[PDB]
Amino acid sequence: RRPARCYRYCKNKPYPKSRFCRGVPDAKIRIFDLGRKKAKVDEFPLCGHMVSDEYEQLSSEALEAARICANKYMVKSCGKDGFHIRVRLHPFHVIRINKMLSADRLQTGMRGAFGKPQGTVARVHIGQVIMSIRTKLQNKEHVIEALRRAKFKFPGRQKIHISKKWGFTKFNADEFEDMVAEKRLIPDGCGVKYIPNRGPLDKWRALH
Amino acid sequence: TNTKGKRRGTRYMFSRPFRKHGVVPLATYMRIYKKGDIVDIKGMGTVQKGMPHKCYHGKTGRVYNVTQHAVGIVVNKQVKGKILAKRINVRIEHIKHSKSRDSFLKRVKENDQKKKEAKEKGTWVQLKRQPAPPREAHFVRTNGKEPELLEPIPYEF
Amino acid sequence: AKSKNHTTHNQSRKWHRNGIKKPRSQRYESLKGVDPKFLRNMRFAKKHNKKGLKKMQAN
Amino acid sequence: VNVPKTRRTFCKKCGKHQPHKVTQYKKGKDSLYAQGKRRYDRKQSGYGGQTKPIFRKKAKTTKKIVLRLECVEPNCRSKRMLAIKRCKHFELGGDKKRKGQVIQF
RNA sequence: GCCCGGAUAGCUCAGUCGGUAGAGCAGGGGAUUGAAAAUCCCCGUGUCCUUGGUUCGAUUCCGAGUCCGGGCACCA
RNA sequence: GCCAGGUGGGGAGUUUGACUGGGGCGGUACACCUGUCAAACGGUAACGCAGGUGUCCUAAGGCGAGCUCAGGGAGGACAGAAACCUCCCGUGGAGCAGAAGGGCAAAAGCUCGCUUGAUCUUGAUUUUCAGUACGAAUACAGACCGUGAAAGCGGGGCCUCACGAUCCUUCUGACCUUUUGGGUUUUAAGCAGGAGGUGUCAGAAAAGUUACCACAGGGAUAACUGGCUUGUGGCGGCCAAGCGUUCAUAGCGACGUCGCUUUUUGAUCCUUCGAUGUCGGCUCUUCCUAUCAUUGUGAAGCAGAAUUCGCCAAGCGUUGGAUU
RNA sequence: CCAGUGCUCUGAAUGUCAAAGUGAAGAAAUUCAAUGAAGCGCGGGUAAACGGCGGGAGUAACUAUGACUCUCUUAAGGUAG
RNA sequence: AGACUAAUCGAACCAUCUAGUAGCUGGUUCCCUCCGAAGUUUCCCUCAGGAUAGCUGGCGCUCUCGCCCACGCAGUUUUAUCCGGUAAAGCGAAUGAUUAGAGGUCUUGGGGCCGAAACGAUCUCAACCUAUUCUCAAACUUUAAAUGGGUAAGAAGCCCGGCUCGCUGGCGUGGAGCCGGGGUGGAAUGCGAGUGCCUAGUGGGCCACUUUUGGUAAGCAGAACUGGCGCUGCGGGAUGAAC
RNA sequence: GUCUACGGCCAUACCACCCUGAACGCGCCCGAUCUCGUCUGAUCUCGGAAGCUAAGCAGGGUCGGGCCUGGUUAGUACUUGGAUGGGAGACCGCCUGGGAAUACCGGGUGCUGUAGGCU
Ligand SMILES: [Mg+2]
Ligand SMILES: [Mg+2]
Ligand SMILES: [Mg+2]
Ligand SMILES: [Mg+2]
Ligand SMILES: [Mg+2]
Ligand SMILES: [Mg+2]
Ligand SMILES: [Mg+2]
Ligand SMILES: [Mg+2]
Ligand SMILES: [Mg+2]
Ligand SMILES: [Mg+2]
Ligand SMILES: [Mg+2]
Ligand SMILES: [Mg+2]
Ligand SMILES: [Mg+2]
Ligand SMILES: [Mg+2]
Ligand SMILES: [Mg+2]
Ligand SMILES: [Mg+2]
Ligand SMILES: [Mg+2]
Ligand SMILES: [Mg+2]
Ligand SMILES: [Mg+2]
Ligand SMILES: [Mg+2]
Ligand SMILES: [Mg+2]
Ligand SMILES: [Mg+2]
Ligand SMILES: [Mg+2]
Ligand SMILES: [Mg+2]
Ligand SMILES: [Mg+2]
Ligand SMILES: [Mg+2]
Ligand SMILES: [Mg+2]
Ligand SMILES: [Mg+2]
Ligand SMILES: [Mg+2]
Ligand SMILES: [Mg+2]
Ligand SMILES: [Mg+2]
Ligand SMILES: [Mg+2]
Ligand SMILES: [Mg+2]
Ligand SMILES: [Mg+2]
Ligand SMILES: [Mg+2]
Ligand SMILES: [Mg+2]
Ligand SMILES: [Mg+2]
Ligand SMILES: [Mg+2]
Ligand SMILES: [Mg+2]
Ligand SMILES: [Mg+2]
Ligand SMILES: [Mg+2]
Ligand SMILES: [Mg+2]
Ligand SMILES: [Mg+2]
Ligand SMILES: [Mg+2]
Ligand SMILES: [Mg+2]
Ligand SMILES: [Mg+2]
Ligand SMILES: [Mg+2]
Ligand SMILES: [Mg+2]
Ligand SMILES: [Mg+2]
Ligand SMILES: [Mg+2]
Ligand SMILES: [Zn+2]
Repeated sequence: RRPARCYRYCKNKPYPKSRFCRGVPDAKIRIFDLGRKKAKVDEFPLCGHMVSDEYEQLSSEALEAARICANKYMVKSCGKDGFHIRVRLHPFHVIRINKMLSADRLQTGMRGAFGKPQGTVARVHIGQVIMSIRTKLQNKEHVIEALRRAKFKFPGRQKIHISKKWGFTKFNADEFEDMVAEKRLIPDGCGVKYIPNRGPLDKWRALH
Repeated sequence: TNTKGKRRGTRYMFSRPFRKHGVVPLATYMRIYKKGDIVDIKGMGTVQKGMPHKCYHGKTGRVYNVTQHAVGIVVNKQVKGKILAKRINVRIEHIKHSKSRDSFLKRVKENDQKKKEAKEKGTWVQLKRQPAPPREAHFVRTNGKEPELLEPIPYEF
Repeated sequence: AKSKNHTTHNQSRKWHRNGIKKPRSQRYESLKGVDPKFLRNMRFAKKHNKKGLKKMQAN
Repeated sequence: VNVPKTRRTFCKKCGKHQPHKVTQYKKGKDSLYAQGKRRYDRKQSGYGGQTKPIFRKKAKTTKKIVLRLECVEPNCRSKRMLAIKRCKHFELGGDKKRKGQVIQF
């Protein structure tokens, strides 16, 4: 388990877990949502997420220790059942270790220099979401103090932008309540099905 | 070491594009190929007899030979030091006309007719193409209304 | 005995020393590689240009 | 492969398709007093040992099954040869197959 | 760390021949013996190591690993 | 005495492949295909990655005509996770011998019906290319045909690989040429096209050790130093779940992450092969501080005692022996 | 320990085996056959000749270790020491 | 002990053959003027070398510009016109990975109770389907740029007329070929072009902006495009092969 | 205005579900002695008109799905050329030109050639 300082800058083309690689073990993370998974749309209006700043990799284990510490502060300070935290960065990018000292010089040099796989990492662009947390409107200082305990644990440097949208639906939070009740939008669990007015007319008759 | 063979880089070049897998549309065969024509070469994955080669895809050559259901071309292919005149034998489906000469032969027909009229009335014609000159001293209008003022946007993320 | 294998570094500069000479213009294109039945018509067509016509065409 | 005993193929005397018998090509016994056999034996008789290189490094396992064709139709009888591609096993005239048939081992 | 070999019954072996599951041993119910050992009649059982392609069919032919046991880790 | 056949490292003459992050052991990247890398023409390397091949086919070749595939649903004696029939939906999710890539629907697939175009011959061109060859392929052209009502379609396998010079041998071909003073015949020599091989695959006939070694040389090529790099080793830093009777942080610290160092090592081959004398100890000198003790301080879960945690800090110290 | 590789003994009992020699055909060169010395092949002997000498499993009233029982297997399975 | 055999031994000494061979080291003697590169392709028992192209030099030859438009050419644009599948983008478009909920109820795997007690039925846990949803692909793509690659920009063209043909054929038709006649002016820009012989040297390369594969990384290993060091001084970077 | 036979462009012309369809015509249909073919006249072939547009087909409709076409998305994403421009690096800004793609929104929904038939 090598230091993550070296596998940090994006250098190689993506080499994902698929039909031809096959040897890489499981990711460090398995799950992505931690608070009230079952939440309605109207319960958690605001959202606060972590804007990436660099063009780097994140190690897969950096995701795991971050959502632990982000979960641990929410359950202390907004309690249980009062948030919803989604990791929006799946690690597919598989890296390689060229294991040596196998300690003697009487085996092989840099000859067969392709790597057998070791673990997955995750890529990052500039201006890309890592963890979104949608909360009650009162948790606004807490969402800052939750993610600041995660920002000390990712590599590099990237900031926290409490967004402008309603929760995890893509629509503007200023227009969401104005418009869900009147017509068109119909709430669906965590997300919201947007409806058009280009469908068959029994879509419209099924409403009202 | 690149496995120096025939038709090796052609996952995408002899691939028929999309939604047009099917028969060759039979106006592909009923085009009239006289000698001396200038025709272009596009490979077809569908007719596996007479596809040219991968290094002649898209090049423009000249018809020299015509047979029952193929056509010989003379083609200016490039090698290491110099550029060669080669003879390819391509079936008809991997041929189409080049509209470069069609717009050229319409450029001839206009220039003949202007030459007819220049003798007719005695006006000098200038059918020779000059390149696009710099613009003329035009005279814009701003009737009554003021120009819209533009200043840059603020930054909000 | 390890070496370098293949590079076209400095091959652009060698080819264009004398220049890419384009053959492009010549007249009466060479007449090999022609469809032979066509040529088994045309050589006959030439030998009766001489014999077949004096008086018809010249007059 | 299986190629049938009889086969109707172009004969080169009387300019036609005629039937032929596919008979197997054999090497035939070589000749003493042939040209290279005499030259190799004049070269051999001496205190010099082996002079022309014999070949020890065999790599191919297959011979091209080549075919005598005798014209069955009489008075022409012009034997000629042909080749099939390389192959490991070859039977001439038996057991052509069935499609609609169970194997039953 | 590379190069080579194998998984079948409760153990040890077959047959690996792509159409039967076999051989011995122990266990089980008989008979012989007043009672056992041994002898005689008998039967009982295989996630054919795991997983998938090959075939009509896999226990066989290939690929992949879970491991066991080899042969090598040499010149300074 | 001479001829023949055995034995014959006793004696003689030669050979010990090449590529290679030194060699060697390994492996074939040594011929040839497929996808990628390749930076939207073509070309383009590594012991770069994934894979294949030295075969198989009288039909899987040829032509016509018929039909349409995998998969799912609803149904129907024993019948069920699977038999058979029937209907519906079914754009390729099946099939086309095997590596993949393309291509394919009254078809290149399935079944059937006649079949040998897998035959005879002279060029031209495409491919690899030095614009030479083998191999392979495309258009033709002269024949003899197959199939089909016919236009047509076919000179092997839908395409991209599936193979091989001279010299020698062997065989076939003309009612053929030369067999040496002229003839007759046998044998031989030729002309033309098919085979028998060179897989190190544009084609040598081939084992081992040298520490008893020898010469030509190389820092184009190792083992020692020095340099670049710092995985690994070593040292620290940030965040705080915990531990610490209570107490996140006096003393520690999981999960994570950022650095330094050249005393281990590894990796690289730049310097040295007309040599830089390459382990350890002994003797002696200086320096570094990342401080073991000392001088002066700070902090504790510091009462004193002993300890431990940091600070300015190299001035001075860091021994005596048994084993190797 | 005679499997191996060696040496050696004996046999027309029997597969191979070159010249010469003989028979048949051919105008002759040549072509073919029959016959078959040593050696090889086949049978025996020898290890104070080169040399070679196993691995599993279950098992005793504390548990342990295993005389014992089993199985694959070799030319033979390291006895004395 | 591979010892000793005239200071010579894992084959003495002496003279000849012998000036043996070497793809391997070292040297290769006067000036000036002009021109001035390569480390690449293919094949070779090829890998420290050659062969061949490429690159270089020399010697010529055949021509044209010296006077409302020239001839020809090109690492260039312009105007037309086809070709590509990389960036980017997309996956609620295929193929392939993939997270989370809500609705819908044929389907069995499990329970809570009616219990002789029954598919006579109550709430189900899971899967299924539909519509969303998070995130990705060198060996996936509908879409699809920049840079790019080919050709075209007239007298070799264009038109009219007439003969030949043994090929084609309802057709005096198809198409080539030949003969005669009629009008030069068909984008910008720059230039003098065309062509043959012989042949040395070379066939160990290296660095830099961007693009890149193997590596943790390298004053590392392998490439593409262009320039340079080499082959080259001078002014700047204190000094230095490349800035 | 339409339709058949042969067709070129190959979904603006398919798909689902539905409404209308005068006259020719396209069809279904009644039938198997010949011609021809299957287990069966269902398919194929063969000879005719007792019936009908219910089906094919043709037209139109669906706040239709697809398809085609144009906006928004966006001068963004990337990008040739340039710099003693920034930054330790990651990568970024600028000058110089070229410049997309989807969610999302609006609009289309066969056009025809040759012969021949119907009002
Ligand atoms: Mg080289
Ligand atoms: Mg002799
Ligand atoms: Mg094994
Ligand atoms: Mg066992
Ligand atoms: Mg010897
Ligand atoms: Mg070597
Ligand atoms: Mg390319
Ligand atoms: Mg390119
Ligand atoms: Mg498929
Ligand atoms: Mg497949
Ligand atoms: Mg068919
Ligand atoms: Mg012919
Ligand atoms: Mg004579
Ligand atoms: Mg070779
Ligand atoms: Mg030797
Ligand atoms: Mg050097
Ligand atoms: Mg470390
Ligand atoms: Mg070194
Ligand atoms: Mg060096
Ligand atoms: Mg180097
Ligand atoms: Mg013996
Ligand atoms: Mg005799
Ligand atoms: Mg015990
Ligand atoms: Mg003992
Ligand atoms: Mg000795
Ligand atoms: Mg001496
Ligand atoms: Mg010696
Ligand atoms: Mg000399
Ligand atoms: Mg002399
Ligand atoms: Mg000498
Ligand atoms: Mg000069
Ligand atoms: Mg070389
Ligand atoms: Mg040298
Ligand atoms: Mg010159
Ligand atoms: Mg590509
Ligand atoms: Mg991309
Ligand atoms: Mg040269
Ligand atoms: Mg390098
Ligand atoms: Mg030099
Ligand atoms: Mg220069
Ligand atoms: Mg310079
Ligand atoms: Mg200077
Ligand atoms: Mg400086
Ligand atoms: Mg300097
Ligand atoms: Mg009927
Ligand atoms: Mg009947
Ligand atoms: Mg109707
Ligand atoms: Mg009705
Ligand atoms: Mg309508
Ligand atoms: Mg629509
Ligand atoms: Zn004959």
